[PDB]
Amino acid sequence: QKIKLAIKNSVPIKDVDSDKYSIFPTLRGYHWRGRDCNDSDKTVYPGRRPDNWDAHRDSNCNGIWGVDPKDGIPYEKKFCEGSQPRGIILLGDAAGAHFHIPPEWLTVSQMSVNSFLNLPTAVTNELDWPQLSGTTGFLDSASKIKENSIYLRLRKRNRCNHRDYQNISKNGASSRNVKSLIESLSRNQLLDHPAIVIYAMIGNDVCNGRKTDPVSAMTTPEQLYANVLKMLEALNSHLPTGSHVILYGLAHGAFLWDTLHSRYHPLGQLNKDVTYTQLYSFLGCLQVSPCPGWMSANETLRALTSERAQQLSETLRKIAASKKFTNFNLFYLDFAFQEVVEEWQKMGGQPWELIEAVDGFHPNEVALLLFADQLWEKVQRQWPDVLGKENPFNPQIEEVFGDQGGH
Amino acid sequence: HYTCVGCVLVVSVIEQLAQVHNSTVQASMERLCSYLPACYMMVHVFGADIIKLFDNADVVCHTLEFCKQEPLCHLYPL
Ligand SMILES: *[C@@H]1O[C@H](CO)[C@@H](O[C@@H]2O[C@H](CO)[C@@H](O)[C@H](O)[C@H]2NC(C)=O)[C@H](O)[C@H]1NC(C)=O
Ligand SMILES: *[C@@H]1O[C@H](CO)[C@@H](O)[C@H](O)[C@H]1NC(C)=O
Ligand SMILES: [Ca+2]
Ligand SMILES: [Ca+2]
Ligand SMILES: [Ca+2]
Repeated sequence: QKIKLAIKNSVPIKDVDSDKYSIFPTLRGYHWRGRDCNDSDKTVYPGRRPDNWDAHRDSNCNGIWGVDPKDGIPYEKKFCEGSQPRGIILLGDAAGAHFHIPPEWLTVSQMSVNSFLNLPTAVTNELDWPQLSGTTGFLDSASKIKENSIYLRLRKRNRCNHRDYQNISKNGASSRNVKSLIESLSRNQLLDHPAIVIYAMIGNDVCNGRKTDPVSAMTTPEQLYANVLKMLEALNSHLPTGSHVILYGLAHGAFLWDTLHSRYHPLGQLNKDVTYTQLYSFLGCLQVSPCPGWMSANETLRALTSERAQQLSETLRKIAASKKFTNFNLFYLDFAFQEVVEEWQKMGGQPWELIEAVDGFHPNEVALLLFADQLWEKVQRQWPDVLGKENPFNPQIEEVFGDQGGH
Repeated sequence: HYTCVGCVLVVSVIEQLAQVHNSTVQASMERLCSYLPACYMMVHVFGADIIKLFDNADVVCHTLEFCKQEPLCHLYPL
């Protein structure tokens, strides 16, 4: 059935008007993109420019609409006319989507009834948790961390951007298949607000080759260059003028082995008989390793993997320096891994606390929000236009429209 | 493929549940079913004839035909 189509194309299954925004949380629904405030109208969706300033209805789902009874001005004109709204879009991989298997599942120690309360949600989100991710999370982090996602920082900044997030990330995404993800991106070049796009394929280009020679399976600089260029041409024909595109470099995954190779996996904390070295070897034996290159005990193979990853980052940096586009400007950011570690030690944490316990590979919720924190502060200093201005009408919008309909 | 990983993972929480609850595999296997919001059509029944009596997860999943062997993949030290 066409259910298969929605998941292969990473679009919601529950979406009557087929505008890619849902009233259903999971199955690529509003956990991934702003909730559709009218799933019966294809011309009502987050990110849209207001039709007649939403004097009669809320057409861009930011909760602002109607008219001020005093002067007959539409509220969205009084509160958003010059604030330069913009959306946040993530074109990412498993880390961008916040892949996460809760330790509470595999730990017999606490296997309470409350420990499996979140399972059908996780499974319907492909074990991803975009609603808690660093770029597009909107639910409160129940993790004792008061950092905010990039989207919530954009909303807090300008309450007109309410609900204008899109997490277009797929677990196995890379430069090799990003063309499919861009088809599922929603933006009308002439009818919607501009957007910030973060391209964050932080490892899959070097983390395939499960049944082959790992190095021979990795993306070459030439391949990635052509893939990303075609990627950017596509974006240029979808993104309203005045958008912004950030290319994120690849991760420094040598960190994984060094940090965990002799730490106890949660399935071995009780009996003390399992380490990540064992986990890495077990999954490598089964040819199901999420990253053979970096999860190896063979430190030459790990060195070749980091070298390729660094070579691919410099390719992305070269593209951001020498290519221009009419509808967006283009930037490059390094993987702020080192800066994330310094900031995390100050908070009394240790490095191994920044990696998913179960898979020992993806950054966890804590690290992602720290990566968002570093990106937000760095974009401010260098490229202030990318994030826009603070909107003086946040309290007033707050007083007229409350939660602005929620999420 | 993942059936070996999943089996080893499933079988490893069952066996780590009997060790935690000082019970048999039949007791843990049934108990596990109580945690998922009704697998007892298989486990209270289908797993009884198959499970408790024979007794780690690598052996079971290798014994249960879930980890085909044609390198011997094992999560726990042999
Ligand atoms: C979504 O918009 C549609 C109209 O585009 C709304 O449905 C119609 O609303 C008119 C009045 O505006 C009624 O006379 C019709 O009977 C409604 N139904 C149809 C099929 O046209 C609908 O109410 C809006 N949804 C929400 C949640 O506000
Ligand atoms: C390390 O990995 C490389 C693959 O790039 C392989 O050629 C080499 O033989 C490996 N060495 C050891 C000791 O496993
Ligand atoms: Ca709609
Ligand atoms: Ca819709
Ligand atoms: Ca509006």
